[PDB]
Amino acid sequence: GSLTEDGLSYKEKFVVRSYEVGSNKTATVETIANLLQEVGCNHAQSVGFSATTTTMRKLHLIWVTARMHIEIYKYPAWGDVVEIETWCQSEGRIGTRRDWILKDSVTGEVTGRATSKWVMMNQDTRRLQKVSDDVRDEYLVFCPQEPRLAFPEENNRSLKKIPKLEDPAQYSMIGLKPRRADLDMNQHVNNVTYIGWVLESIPQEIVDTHELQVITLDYRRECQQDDVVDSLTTTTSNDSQFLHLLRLSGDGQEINRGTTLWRKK
Amino acid sequence: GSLTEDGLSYKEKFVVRSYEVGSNKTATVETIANLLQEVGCNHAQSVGFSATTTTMRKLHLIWVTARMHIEIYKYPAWGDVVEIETWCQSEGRIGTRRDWILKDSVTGEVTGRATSKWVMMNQDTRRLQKVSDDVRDEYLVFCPQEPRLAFPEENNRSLKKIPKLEDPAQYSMIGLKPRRADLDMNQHVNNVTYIGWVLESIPQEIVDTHELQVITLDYRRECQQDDVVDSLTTTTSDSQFLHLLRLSGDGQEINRGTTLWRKK
Ligand SMILES: CC(=O)NCCc1ccc(S(N)(=O)=O)cc1
Ligand SMILES: CC(=O)NCCc1ccc(S(N)(=O)=O)cc1
Repeated sequence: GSLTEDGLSYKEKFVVRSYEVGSNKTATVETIANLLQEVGCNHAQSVGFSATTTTMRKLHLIWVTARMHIEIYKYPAWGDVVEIETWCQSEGRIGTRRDWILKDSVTGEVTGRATSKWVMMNQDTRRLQKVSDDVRDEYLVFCPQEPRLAFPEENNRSLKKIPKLEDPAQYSMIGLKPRRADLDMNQHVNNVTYIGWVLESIPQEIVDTHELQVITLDYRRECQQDDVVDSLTTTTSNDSQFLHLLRLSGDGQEINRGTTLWRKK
Repeated sequence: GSLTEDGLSYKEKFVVRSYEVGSNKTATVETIANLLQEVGCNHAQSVGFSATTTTMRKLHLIWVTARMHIEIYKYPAWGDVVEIETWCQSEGRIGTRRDWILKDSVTGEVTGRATSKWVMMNQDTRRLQKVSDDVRDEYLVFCPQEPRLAFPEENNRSLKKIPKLEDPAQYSMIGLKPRRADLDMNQHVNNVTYIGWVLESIPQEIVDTHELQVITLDYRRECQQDDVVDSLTTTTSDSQFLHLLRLSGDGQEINRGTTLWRKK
């Protein structure tokens, strides 16, 4: 992988592995989400990090995911090479955004795109806060100054408000729990695990006859290593749409909400 | 990746990814096991299975894993490049073996080794059988003819008999179930999932103070997509453990194994 000429974005190529693909012999959406995290991490390393700015480490502040939106037009097949470009942007005092574009390395065509919103949190108290003047200054040195959006359209799916699923859910998968492979190097549940858990409550018949086109996830609370989760889904709709809710198995505390759009094969 | 000069083994390099490492910022044993499957698959593709031989497809025969043994001396760190070499061998009518050697790409030093035993099964009836002359002849064309072993030592850990854990287990993790990410492209539970489930019943304190050096797994029955599993572990001792995976309801054995851990 490498930073581009202007030093304001990063590109990396990945060969899709045998264990990374589903029944259609193309990369799962969780494989795509893991590749997005990996190219994001390689970009942060290339621009000097170990993207928590200098003032953030002094103030015990970290970035946490508020929303993730992914749209895939074609999933890369096993053995294919996919090129992913990523960049960051400051969104004033609200937070930051990381965007990605996925292309078929052979044709150069866009096969997918993604965007994520991140908010600042105190690592100790877990209290959210606005981005201060000093943090914005440090973050702006490796971002494009003019807006550069993976989803530019002035009425796009990535900015839609998601409602809370009301009981009873049409479908459910109960008693989901993370194992060590679902944790990251800091022993937190990896964000991609929540995508997998959301998808567990979609009927196998939809998965067999449809391809996932869009997924939007709204992160509300972090699942602990010893937590147990229920995944709920209700159909809202040649396209099928669903509303999703992840909540703790016991008290029902919301952890995530989202929506998915599927197109008939 | 590429076949070697003689066309009898295959090598591939992998850069360890951020999501592939554990709390020590080195690759987990499940990441290593997935890389072993991937280099094995690239080798099979390079030798013409673009490794079920021509006569196996006509007879509805497939290879299934009987045992997996992995020994790691050093886990590669996040961002490091690891080179893995793999090859296969016919073991008469018993079955076949796939072996692997892992090296640090910068130093050329051996950092790990693995070996796996495979037996022939009818895909429809699920009945096991001996390999047969025609299948051995077809398999021998891409294998070394003289023995080449990742574990040559005459009484090494990869060939030890594993006993059945007796109740009560010292530790347990119950109600484990596979999700779609644990399945392979044919909707079967990926073999690496069983390594993860075995490790779930090891106390977090051992994981925090020790590094896993050796794991041996004996595969007895396949876990279905809708099955639920219990993972049991008892200390037999470095720390050593005996493991058992069984179905949560009736207690049908699915796997048994052992692990050896070295103090950090
Ligand atoms: C007060 C408050 O909301 N704090 C943020 C806690 C917090 C919520 C969600 C996540 S995530 N992206 O892992 O789902 C992390 C931390
Ligand atoms: C009669 C008999 O044992 N048939 C083999 C069944 C069989 C057992 C185990 C596995 S594995 N490698 O997925 O754990 C697959 C198939």
